[PDB]
Amino acid sequence: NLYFQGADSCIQFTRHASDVLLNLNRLRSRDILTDVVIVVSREQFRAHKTVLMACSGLFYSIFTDQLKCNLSVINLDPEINPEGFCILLDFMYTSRLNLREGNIMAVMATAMYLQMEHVVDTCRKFIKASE
Amino acid sequence: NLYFQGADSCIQFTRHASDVLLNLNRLRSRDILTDVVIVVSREQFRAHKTVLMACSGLFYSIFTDQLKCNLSVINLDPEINPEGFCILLDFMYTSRLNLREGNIMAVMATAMYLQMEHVVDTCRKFIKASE
Ligand SMILES: Cn1c(=O)n(C)c2cc(Nc3cc(N4CCOCC4)ncn3)ccc21
Ligand SMILES: Cn1c(=O)n(C)c2cc(Nc3cc(N4CCOCC4)ncn3)ccc21
Repeated sequence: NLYFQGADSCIQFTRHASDVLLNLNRLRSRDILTDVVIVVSREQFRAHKTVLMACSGLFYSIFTDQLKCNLSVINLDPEINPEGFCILLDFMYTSRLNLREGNIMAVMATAMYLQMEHVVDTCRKFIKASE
Repeated sequence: NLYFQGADSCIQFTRHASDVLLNLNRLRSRDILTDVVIVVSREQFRAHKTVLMACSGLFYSIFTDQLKCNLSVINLDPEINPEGFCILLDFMYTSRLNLREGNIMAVMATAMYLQMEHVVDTCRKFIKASE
C-alpha cells in the first residue's frame, strides 16, 4: 500500500511529501503562482517564496521581515555564482543535488550564503573525500 | 547518511521533501505568507494556494483559472462538512490522515469534491474492510 500505520496510530501516506514537491516543481516549470524573481548578476529565477523559505535560512529571514515580505524582486549578492544558485534552486524543488567537481565550490559558497546547513555539510564531506 | 546516490547518479536527500512539507506547515501555523481563506459554512481556513493546488484537482482547476487565480477568498459548497475539510487540509500539510469511524464518510465525500483520488481510494478500502 501507499500508506502505513504511523507511530501515532494515524494513517500516513508514504509518497505524499515527494508528490507535493513534484507538483510544486510542475507549477514552477509552467510559471504558475510564482511570486518572486531572484536576481543573480545578469540572471533571473522565478520561484515561490514559501518554497524558498522552507529550504533556506536566508530566504526565511527575508520573507518574514515586515518590509521585505512584499517585495516581488530579490537581488542576491553580485558575488553569487548563477550556476550555483540554479543547482540549489533545482535541489529545493526536487531533493536532487547536481554536485560535480567543477561546481562544488560555487554550490557550497552559495549554500553558505543561503544558510542551507545540510547542503553545506554534504559539500564539505564530498570535498574532504578528494583531499 | 541523509543522502544517497539516486538512479540518475545524482545525489538525493532522503528527508528533503518531508522537511519542506514540515516547514510549509510551520508557516501555516504562524499564518506566514498564507494567501487564501477557504470558507466552509461558518468556518474559515487560511492556507497557501500552491499547497492546495499540489494536493487537490479542484484547487488546481480553481487557481489555474485566469479569473479565480487572484481571489483571496474561496467559498466551498455549503454541503461540505467543516471537520472533513479540516482533516484533509491537515493531511495536505503533514501526509497524516486522521480517519475515524465517525468521520470517514464526511472525509470521503469531501475528498471526492476536492478531487483527491488517492485519499478517496483509501477511504473506499477502509469502508470495504468493515462491510
Ligand atoms: C538554517 N536553515 C536551513 O538549513 N534550512 C533548510 C532552513 C529552513 C528554514 N525554514 C523554515 C524554518 C521554520 N522554523 C524555524 C524558525 O522558527 C519557526 C519554524 N519555519 C519555516 N521555515 C529556516 C532556516 C533554515
Ligand atoms: C486529481 N488530482 C489528485 O488526486 N491530486 C492529488 C491532484 C493534484 C493536482 N495538482 C497538480 C497537478 C499538476 N499537473 C497535472 C496537470 O498538468 C500539469 C501538471 N501540476 C501541479 N499540481 C491536480 C490534480 C490532482
